[PDB]
Amino acid sequence: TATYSGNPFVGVTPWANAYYASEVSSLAIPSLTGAMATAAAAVAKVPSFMWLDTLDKTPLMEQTLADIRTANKNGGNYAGQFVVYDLPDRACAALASNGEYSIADGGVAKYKNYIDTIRQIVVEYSDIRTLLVIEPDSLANLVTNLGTPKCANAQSAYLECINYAVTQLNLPNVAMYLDAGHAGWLGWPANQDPAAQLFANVYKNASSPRALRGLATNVANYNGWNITSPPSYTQGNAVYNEKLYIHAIGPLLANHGWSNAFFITDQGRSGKQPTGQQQWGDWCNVIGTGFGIRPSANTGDSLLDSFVWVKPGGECDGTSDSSAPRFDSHCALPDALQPAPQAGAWFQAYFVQLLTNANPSFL
Ligand SMILES: *[C@@H]1O[C@H](CO)[C@@H](O)[C@H](O)[C@H]1NC(C)=O
Ligand SMILES: *[C@@H]1O[C@H](CO)[C@@H](O)[C@H](O)[C@H]1NC(C)=O
Ligand SMILES: *[C@H]1O[C@H](CO)[C@@H](O)[C@H](O)[C@@H]1O
Ligand SMILES: *[C@H]1O[C@H](CO)[C@@H](O)[C@H](O)[C@@H]1O
Ligand SMILES: *[C@H]1O[C@H](CO)[C@@H](O)[C@H](O)[C@@H]1O
Ligand SMILES: *[C@H]1O[C@H](CO)[C@@H](O)[C@H](O)[C@@H]1O
Ligand SMILES: *[C@H]1O[C@H](CO)[C@@H](O)[C@H](O)[C@@H]1O
Ligand SMILES: *[C@H]1O[C@H](CO)[C@@H](O)[C@H](O)[C@@H]1O
Ligand SMILES: *[C@H]1O[C@H](CO)[C@@H](O)[C@H](O)[C@@H]1O
Ligand SMILES: [Co+2]
Repeated sequence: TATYSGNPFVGVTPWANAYYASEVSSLAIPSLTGAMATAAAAVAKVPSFMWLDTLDKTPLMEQTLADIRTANKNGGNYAGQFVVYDLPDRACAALASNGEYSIADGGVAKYKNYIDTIRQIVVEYSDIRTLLVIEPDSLANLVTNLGTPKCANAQSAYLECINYAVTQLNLPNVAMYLDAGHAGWLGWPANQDPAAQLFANVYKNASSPRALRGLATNVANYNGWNITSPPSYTQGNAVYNEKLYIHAIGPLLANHGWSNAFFITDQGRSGKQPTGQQQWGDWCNVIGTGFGIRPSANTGDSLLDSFVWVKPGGECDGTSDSSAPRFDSHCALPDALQPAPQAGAWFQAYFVQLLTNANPSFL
């Protein structure tokens, strides 16, 4: 029912989910006062993506869609936003078990079962335009980290699972964006063609799904969308911002069989530039960051359908507790804010950092 032509971000308004709002209102605001407290309330109204990082999270997707249907009945013209993120052997670059499913233990079949639940929900809510980011930090690893055994070994499963997801969720009311890393990852000249080739193959191998509108970039990262001066940590890379990245890989996708591919770029933590990153590859709770460009389709650039907030600012990227099961050394680096909770959990000091260094400002 909620069909569309062209940019799926035009004609609708991204829904600011209750999940994130609860975090800010119940875990953050009670700790703030005056200006900060009032500004914080505003942050909760900015639409961000809901991550379906576990099967147990799927019922939350239906609830969100239920809320949206109710709102749309009242003049609402809202669209849901979700991230498909539960591949077996997820985040293959990290040694420890990151997700609930593993290839060795029927992971691929379990992934398909996971996708089946999501399809049924989307079919039931075909009246709601659904914008999805497909598996962040998966395909990019296949381009650069095959040197890591866990990734090399996961290649086959990743491609089969992603194909299932893209074909099963190829519905009239859906717009999918395949995660494509970011400028400091696949933006480097040397990685551009191999990346473009892989993405185009995924598209074609899925029979050029109508719903697969393009690629998502900078998900959970901090690059600027259009900064004018190269940060020191970008040394050597001419593609030092997301705009440069999408303009470099876009034509290449076409050369490899994928025309009319558009993009969406995360700017949820890109507001302060340069960042406090001492190394471009440092991705955990980076210090010196702020909320960035607000979600909007008025990008002024043909290739970008919209600025978006995929990674919800305030939700931790990983714990700094060295004895924690999924501890990652990247979260204990000097350019990473500490002490930090487990991935996904609320990290108050980080939320305050983002709010404080926000541009546009909330204060
Ligand atoms: C194409 O789809 C099949 C699913 O049958 C998958 O196993 C394969 O890895 C995919 N190939 C590419 C290049 O995506
Ligand atoms: C970057 O994009 C933002 C949002 O569209 C805009 O406000 C800003 O002027 C742009 N910066 C440059 C240098 O074009
Ligand atoms: C999908 O189809 C509907 C009509 O069923 C249109 O109104 C919409 O613009 C899109 O083409
Ligand atoms: C989605 O909702 C917003 C808020 O009402 C509108 O401004 C927009 O035009 C669209 O209907
Ligand atoms: C609203 O929802 C958030 C996210 O689960 C919780 O952290 C909060 O306690 C409240 O239940
Ligand atoms: C959480 O709830 C508070 C209190 O209503 C709001 O101010 C905030 O915007 C968010 O919805
Ligand atoms: C955050 O969560 C609390 C419960 O812990 C609610 O009372 C509040 O309204 C918000 O949802
Ligand atoms: C909000 O932040 C304060 C500290 O600023 C905490 O004491 C509180 O428990 C909540 O995390
Ligand atoms: C921010 O401003 C609001 C009113 O706009 C106050 O209610 C709040 O206490 C804080 O000062
Ligand atoms: Co139901």
